[PDB]
Amino acid sequence: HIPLPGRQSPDHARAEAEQLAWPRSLGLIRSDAAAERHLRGGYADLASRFYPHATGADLDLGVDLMSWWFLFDDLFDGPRGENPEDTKQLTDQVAAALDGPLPDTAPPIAHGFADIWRRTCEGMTPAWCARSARHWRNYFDGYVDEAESRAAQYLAMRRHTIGVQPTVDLAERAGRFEVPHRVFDSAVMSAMLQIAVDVNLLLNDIASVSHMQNEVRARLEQYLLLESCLPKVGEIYQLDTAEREALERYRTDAVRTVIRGSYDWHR
Ligand SMILES: C/C(=C\CC/C(C)=C/COP(=O)(O)OP(=O)(O)O)CCC=C(CF)CF
Repeated sequence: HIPLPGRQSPDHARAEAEQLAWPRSLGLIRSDAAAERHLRGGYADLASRFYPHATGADLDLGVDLMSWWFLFDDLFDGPRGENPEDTKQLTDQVAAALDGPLPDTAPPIAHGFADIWRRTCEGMTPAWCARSARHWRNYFDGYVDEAESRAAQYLAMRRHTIGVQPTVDLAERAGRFEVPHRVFDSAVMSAMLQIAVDVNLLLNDIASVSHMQNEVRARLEQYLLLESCLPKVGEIYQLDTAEREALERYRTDAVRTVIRGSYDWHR
């Protein structure tokens, strides 16, 4: 039960046909078998549903983030994912791209992230990049915390490793807009983003138990309640005409798409 319209970028065919060129050029995919395994994931299709408002190079950046993220998560399914020290050793080299240029000795997965992070920040305000860099560190730090494992207790850990916030951040960059920063920090928007995080991880774990389906139903109903409060929220923070349009873009092209896009991709 998701009362949100399914949407997909009109440039999804070209983005899916060219998805392999970027990971091959950064050494993330080096064999024809690895390429076919990547195409079987449908990651470009997922990006076209997360970012239906993006075409061309903007959508290609969304495809690359999906390609990089699943290539990154697969590097921890072996013995390294069980040892938290080796997990932090790799995430530190990736997260170092948020602090400055990476040394040439960095693994290819690190140079890949740096290329994505460089394109994510172009054209965005300095305060937006600092906030988005902060969101990545929260994911990497939560990735190390989850590695230190070798109902409410699992939510506090999975809410950072589900990666919804860095996905939503790219929708702003892909749409070339920024939600008003004081509205992002609002209690209403935080509750909406918390719903988008909780629903995404509940749907991903589906891969006595009907209690989870009703939890998704309840949070989606609460999400609609919070959406109706946004007009009054815009007045509380004294939004102008352009800021209200950016807030509307953020609601439809970033938060709504990250909830509906994951459902249509899993199904
Ligand atoms: C919100 C996003 C995707 C929808 C939810 C998903 C697939 C989250 C991924 O959770 P995982 O712990 O990596 O398990 P999985 O590899 O899917 O078996 C984009 C982030 C992509 C990731 C890929 F790993 C985040 F981990």
